[PDB]
Amino acid sequence: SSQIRQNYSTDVEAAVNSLVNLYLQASYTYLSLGFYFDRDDVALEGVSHFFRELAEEKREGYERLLKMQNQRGGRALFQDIKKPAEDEWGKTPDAMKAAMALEKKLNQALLDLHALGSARTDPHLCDFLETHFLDEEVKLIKKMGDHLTNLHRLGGPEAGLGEYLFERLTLK
Amino acid sequence: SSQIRQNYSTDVEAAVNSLVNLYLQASYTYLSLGFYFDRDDVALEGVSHFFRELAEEKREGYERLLKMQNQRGGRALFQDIKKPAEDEWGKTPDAMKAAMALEKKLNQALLDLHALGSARTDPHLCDFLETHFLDEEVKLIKKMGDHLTNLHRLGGPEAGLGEYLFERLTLK
Amino acid sequence: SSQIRQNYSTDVEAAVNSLVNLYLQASYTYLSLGFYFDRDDVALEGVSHFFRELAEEKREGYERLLKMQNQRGGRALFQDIKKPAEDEWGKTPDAMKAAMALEKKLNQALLDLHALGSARTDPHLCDFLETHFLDEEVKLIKKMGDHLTNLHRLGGPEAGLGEYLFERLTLK
Amino acid sequence: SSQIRQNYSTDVEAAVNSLVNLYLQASYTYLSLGFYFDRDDVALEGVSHFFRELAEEKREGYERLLKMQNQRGGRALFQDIKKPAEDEWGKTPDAMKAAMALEKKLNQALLDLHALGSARTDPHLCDFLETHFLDEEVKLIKKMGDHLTNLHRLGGPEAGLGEYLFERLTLK
Repeated sequence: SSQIRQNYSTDVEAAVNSLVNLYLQASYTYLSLGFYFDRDDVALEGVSHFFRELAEEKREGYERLLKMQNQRGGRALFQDIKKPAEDEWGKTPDAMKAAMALEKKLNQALLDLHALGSARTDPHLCDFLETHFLDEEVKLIKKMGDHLTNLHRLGGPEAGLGEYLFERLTLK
Repeated sequence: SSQIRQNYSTDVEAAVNSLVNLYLQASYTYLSLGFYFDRDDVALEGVSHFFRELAEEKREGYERLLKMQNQRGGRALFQDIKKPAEDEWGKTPDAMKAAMALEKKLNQALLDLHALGSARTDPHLCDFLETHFLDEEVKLIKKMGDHLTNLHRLGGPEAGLGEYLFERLTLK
Repeated sequence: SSQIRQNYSTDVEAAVNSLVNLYLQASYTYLSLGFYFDRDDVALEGVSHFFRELAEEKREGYERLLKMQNQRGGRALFQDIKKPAEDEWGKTPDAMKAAMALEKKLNQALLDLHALGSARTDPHLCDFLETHFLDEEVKLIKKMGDHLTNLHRLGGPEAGLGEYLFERLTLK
Repeated sequence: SSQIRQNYSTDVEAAVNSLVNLYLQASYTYLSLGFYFDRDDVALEGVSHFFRELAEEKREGYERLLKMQNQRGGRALFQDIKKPAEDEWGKTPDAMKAAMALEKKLNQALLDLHALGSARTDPHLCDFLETHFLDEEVKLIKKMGDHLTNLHRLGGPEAGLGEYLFERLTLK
């Protein structure tokens, strides 16, 4: 089919399309989180801005995945981007838990894709995910673990005060 | 009658004078809030500065309305600027509620004036309110909703602590 | 209900959620187009870049609609972003024609939302769409009509030499 | 024997020498292409420049491989650089096909060497090829596929007009 396609299996192409849809779902979930934390009755500009940046980073994710899909002579196959798991994300700890669960799911899908690249003997896929993704998600899951631990120390009956101090002093 | 006055009804002129008096009452209410929060027994330089800026923004409001009133060949019919509703504004949440109620009243008077401009077929009034006022009030009522939500999560038995964290970390 | 929400009907909120989903589908369709024109067997860097710009401008669109949805005390409700209607976009005229059809649909949904804002007497919605969207679409549908007229003018016994010169000299 | 040599098999050393000879043949083929497209009866200075830059990039390639061969305590063994496959490269599509086939052969030799490095458990070889070669060849085979697709759209009876417009507007 493609003239440039070399050592790029149908499984890796399909798993890259599946991962693109997953980064689109994640970017859309971080869009939903990012605008939920900007609701007037949620009002956490730093938590909004944090997920607005994660929506951008997951977009740089699907865009660089699609750039690689094209560089490998794969076809970008676009499935429906399913709606985010919640329309109301609860408090900042609950949303940061959902964000971590999502990012650990993306990191799982990357690790599954890297395992598939290793099984299909695709060095360029392995390099590309190692270069742009596996360290990005590990740094970001660490960052959200730092956030979750701070949000947990800021828990208790004082959680409203703690949620505010988290947003004002950790989130820019 | 005025030589420049075109398509500018007596109702729109009178409702612009009524709205000018409302923005004057609003600046005067934000003057009262701004200096109430600078009282030694209230002592919130950031809440004071917030309402001091709103007194200025409502003053640009009545000044823009008076600029437009004169640009349309209307007459600026001034009236008593009635005293602000409270002599003492209570706590920062209570004051921010009175402020958001005042901006929702001003936004109602803009929306009523825009409905009157639509009924009297006055495009320039509609443009002027849309350009200079309706977005300013919607942004500001959003900003006050954000403040009220933060002041609400900062409520409970720690309310004195939360009230001053709100001031230093939001209003700076 | 929201504390800040004033003069913002459930119909306008729902039509803004519908238009957000439509601007999301539009950005995702421009993602499909943008990465389709970067396929090795399509290879039109300026047509890919043109639809990457439209994906970015439709992303500014749904993000700005969501910022407004929040500023009005509306709740952003997120639906599935339906798959982008094609994975194979034909030649540049076929794609530019699908893009202009999408943008005339998206401008229709804006004009319908503005008609709904006019019917619900919502000046701030009218202002917001007029300021940020109705001129965005008219400039962009004009630009795509200009592109389609040039692509049709460049239609011929090859089509592909004209299509290359379109990408090289208009989209550059 | 080398004092620094660690975890660097005789197969990987010999396959790095074989790959150096392929990058030397590739530079020599891009020298032949580069000077053929500057030939007076060919006269495509942008196509000549494109193959000169590829002769340089494949030289940066064998020089990196030789620097790495030395860093690993391997011995650079130099074989004859076989003559490049044609004296006459034909039209720009024919030459770009010979180039894209040559980069697919060079990328195959990288992938074979990476498979050998993985089989010999050589992480530094894998890192080195991933860092400096596998992405360079994938980007370059993509770039040549983009060139070929433009050169095919610029094909048909128009032929020489398309060959000129390719060189003038893609290879500026």
